[PDB]
Amino acid sequence: RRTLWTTPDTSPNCKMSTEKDSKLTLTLTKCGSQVLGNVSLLAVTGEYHQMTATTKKDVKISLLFDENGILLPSSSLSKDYWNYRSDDSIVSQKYNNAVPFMPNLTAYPKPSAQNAKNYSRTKIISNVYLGALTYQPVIITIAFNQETENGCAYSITFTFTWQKDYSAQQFDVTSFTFSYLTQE
Amino acid sequence: RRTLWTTPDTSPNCKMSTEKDSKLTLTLTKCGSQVLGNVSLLAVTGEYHQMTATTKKDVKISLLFDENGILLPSSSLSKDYWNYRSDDSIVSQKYNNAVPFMPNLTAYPKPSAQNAKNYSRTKIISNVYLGALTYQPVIITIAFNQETENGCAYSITFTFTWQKDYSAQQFDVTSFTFSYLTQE
Amino acid sequence: RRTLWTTPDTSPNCKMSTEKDSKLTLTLTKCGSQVLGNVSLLAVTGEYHQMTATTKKDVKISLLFDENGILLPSSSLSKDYWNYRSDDSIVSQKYNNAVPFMPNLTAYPKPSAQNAKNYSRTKIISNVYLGALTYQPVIITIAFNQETENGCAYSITFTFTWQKDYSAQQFDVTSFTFSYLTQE
Repeated sequence: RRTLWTTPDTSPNCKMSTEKDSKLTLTLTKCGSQVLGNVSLLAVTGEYHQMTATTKKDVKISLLFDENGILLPSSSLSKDYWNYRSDDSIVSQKYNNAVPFMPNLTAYPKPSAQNAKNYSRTKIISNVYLGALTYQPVIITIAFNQETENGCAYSITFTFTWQKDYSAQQFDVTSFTFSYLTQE
Repeated sequence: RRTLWTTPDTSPNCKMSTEKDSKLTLTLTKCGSQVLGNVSLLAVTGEYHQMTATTKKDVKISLLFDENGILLPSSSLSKDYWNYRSDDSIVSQKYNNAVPFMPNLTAYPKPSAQNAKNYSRTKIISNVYLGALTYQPVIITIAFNQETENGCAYSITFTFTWQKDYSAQQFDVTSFTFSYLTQE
Repeated sequence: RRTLWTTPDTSPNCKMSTEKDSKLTLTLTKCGSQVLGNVSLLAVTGEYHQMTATTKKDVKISLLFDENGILLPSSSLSKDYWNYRSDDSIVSQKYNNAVPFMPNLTAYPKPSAQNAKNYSRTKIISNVYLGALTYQPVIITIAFNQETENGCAYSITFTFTWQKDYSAQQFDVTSFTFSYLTQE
């Protein structure tokens, strides 16, 4: 099967600040040697649901995977509705190999003191927009295989960083399309 | 068939200001659970072909679809050369089901007073560039299923919004790649 | 076969300033009527490896192709490891037709004094980020079929243009995803 996703509902599945305070909408569609990805993030409860002037303007969502491409429980995203697509839900409560969706380790090597600088190609940096308002940019940084947390074999992280005061708003961002080279 | 498009010629097919004043170049390629889209817009005649200081710096192009995924005549885009790909033209003068190209209604629900705020994930916001000049950004906003005009079941709209004075130029923008989750 | 690439290693394959001073990481994945592309560029030696205040802040990488979609030797990119994917390397030392990966000549016509202005849709313009640092934007311009150098039938060029002083840094940029309409 060719799509791994969170499902497209709004049921919380993620930790921005506290457990299951947010919905990460993530779809990874296998296109041969690349995955076509689509992501967005919504705070449902907790600090990011009604930001203050002191809420930290830098949020990292970590997906850590094992040797089989299966999500580790220490990830920010819950394993419960992260699986292969079946209709607008997921195939079952199971541990299905997903190595063909994992980021290529040659393109995106793990950090190593071998070389101090990792290659910039391990990241994608762009802007998305808070509240879908054109004057409210948020930087999205997607990083591949840059985590070493908990013995992970692969990782995809999504960081959202900004400078403007978005106090008294709900964190919610426009959708972002991306791709990356896959392992096989 | 896996691509719906306008064809890649420059024959006017769209209304920015007046009927058939512009060429919308749009290609939607089905990649499983996502469409890979590519869009751009050129004013051939009318106000946007030679903008003035008062030309409105906000243009919305609406594609409205019925229950079968077929374009409604009240759309900004003409039905005549919007169809499935056949060579660098289209398969025929016909009404072909296209539900698998439509934006997913769970990911991108229609507006409803049920909840005041629609989800920001229903939009993509980025920049394209007028005249392909790097100092001339134009905001592109792509919105999925946010129209209710004329009983539509689905919609894709492309809005172009800017602040700089582009008077005495022809509206024409760089190409923009995007994706979205599909209905089945 | 459905992917043409440089391979994902870091072995220099490109000229920014001098021959084989850089690694262009480029993957072109055929998705029907579009290619899904992914690019980045790293200076390994030469001026761009340790920029000065006078290093030119505009770098054009040219891929020129013949009638068969095969890379011309006068391109910036070396032919040696540019080929169809086989594992994380390439299929062989050969000249394999690649017309289905070439940019569509109707969408992206060659320049002609027929019409002074080429269509802006022949370019993609966006930002990538030097060193994967969010405060270091670099403009990427991707252009399709705009070269006439050396009798080429098709071309893809990647230009990187910036204004900030990045002296004493190594040129290296985040990855950029794009698509374009193909020839058949």
